[PDB]
This record gives sequence, structure tokens and C-alpha cells, in this order.
Amino acid sequence: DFEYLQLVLTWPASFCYANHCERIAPNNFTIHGLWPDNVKTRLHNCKPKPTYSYFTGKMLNDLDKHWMQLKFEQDYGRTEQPSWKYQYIKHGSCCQKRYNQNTYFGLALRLKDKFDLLRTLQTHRIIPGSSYTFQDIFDAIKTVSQENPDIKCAEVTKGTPELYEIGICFTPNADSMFRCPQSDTCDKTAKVLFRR
Ligand SMILES: *[C@@H]1O[C@H](CO)[C@@H](O[C@@H]2O[C@H](CO)[C@@H](O[C@@H]3O[C@H](CO[C@H]4O[C@H](CO)[C@@H](O)[C@H](O)[C@@H]4O)[C@@H](O)[C@H](O)[C@@H]3O[C@@H]3OC[C@@H](O)[C@H](O)[C@H]3O)[C@H](O)[C@H]2NC(C)=O)[C@H](O)[C@H]1NC(C)=O
Repeated sequence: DFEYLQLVLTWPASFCYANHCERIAPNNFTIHGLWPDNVKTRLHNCKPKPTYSYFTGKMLNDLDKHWMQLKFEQDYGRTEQPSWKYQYIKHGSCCQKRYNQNTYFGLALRLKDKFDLLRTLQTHRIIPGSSYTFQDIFDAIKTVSQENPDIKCAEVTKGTPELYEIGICFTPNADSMFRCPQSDTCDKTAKVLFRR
């Protein structure tokens, strides 16, 4: 049994600045993944590999919005579901005792719905278009994560760290909060850009 679940939320504006996007970047956080993990070594590609079934209807519409596959065209994304499949096989495979394909993705949607990080940041006077200290961002998120969240940065331009993703950890059963390991990817010697 793994130690915790990490909900990874992507900030679209940043993701589409550091990567090639085929979808318009939503002005809200989206799901990048839900990773069962351990503090020691990274857990991934657990056996046996779980068969992936293509989603349809409501679940499909829900995932296309909340877990938008930014790197692919909408039609291909909805039809072939490349990113959802990859994430399920690489990470979903590590929590098959408590979840199935449907409840794994359902959980991701439920956990995402628990937060409105954009609004939380705003009430802490942190909005897109400016830069802020790592600590200020961290403190704002912890007000809702309860336990330590993981603020992940990317540097599209050397020397300009920016908010790329936010991780929030939960217990394996997703009933309680858990302290996320700190990736220390943000250069705290300088402010962090919150891309508009
Ligand atoms: C940016 O993204 C965030 C997260 O997705 C958006 O916030 C969420 O927005 C949805 C849609 O407006 C909103 O859904 C509504 O939820 C309430 C109940 O919410 C409470 O209970 C949830 C379960 O216990 C819990 O997860 C929440 O955190 C709240 O405590 C329902 O009563 C409403 O009916 C509505 O639910 C939606 O109904 C339509 C259905 O198709 C859909 O699946 C279902 O979700 C969330 O509450 C809200 N979450 C938060 C934390 O506020 C945010 O709005 C986005 N930004 C903008 C500007 O759009």
C-alpha cells in the first residue's frame, strides 16, 4: 500500500507557455494527475497494467473540462483519450486495491472540485500577471490544503521561476489530508511569476 495520493493541478497559462498546446488554455487550474506515491522512491508503472476503457457521456464531458488534455486537439482528446490513458496506466495502476478506472477518475474530479485555488490565491492578494514570494503562495494554498502543499515551479526563461503546478496530498483513502514532500523546484531567492 502506498503512503499518499498527490493531486497535481496545472496552471494552464504556464503549461501552454512551456509546452505546445492544441487546446485553448482555460483560465483556471486543471488536473494534471492523481499520483499514488511514497516519500522514499517514486511509485509508477505498477503491475499488473490496468486495461483502459474509453469514457463516454457525462464522464467524458467532465474530464474534457476538468482534466483537459491541453496537448491534443479536442476531437482526438475526446476520442482517443491519450493523456487520461497514459496517466491511468502509469499512476492509476498504483492504487488498484481501493479504486477502479471509474472511481480513480471520479476521485480526481471530486478532489479537484474541493478547491478553487485561483480564488484562494486572489483572497490572499495573489493574482495572475505579477510575481510573489514562494512563502506567500505556499501560505495561501496551505489555508485549504491544511497540510503542506507542493508548489512546483518552472523556468521557461532562466532566472524567471513561475508557478507551474500545485500539488495537494491526501491519505490513500482520500478521507484526510497529508503533507506533500517538498520538490524545492522554486528558486526562493527571487519572486515567482503567476502567469496571466
Ligand atoms: C475554477 O475551478 C473550481 C474547481 O472546479 C471551480 O469551483 C467549483 O465550481 C463548481 C461549478 O460551479 C462548483 O460546483 C457546485 O458545487 C456545489 C456543492 O459544492 C460543495 O460541495 C462539494 C461536494 O461536497 C465540494 O466539492 C465543493 O467544494 C463545495 O464544498 C453543488 O451544490 C452545485 O450543484 C455545483 O455542482 C456542480 O453542479 C453541476 C454539475 O455538472 C457539476 O459536476 C457539479 O460540480 C464547486 O462547488 C466549486 N468548488 C469550489 C471549491 O468552490 C471554480 O468555480 C472555477 N472558477 C470559475 C470562475 O469558474
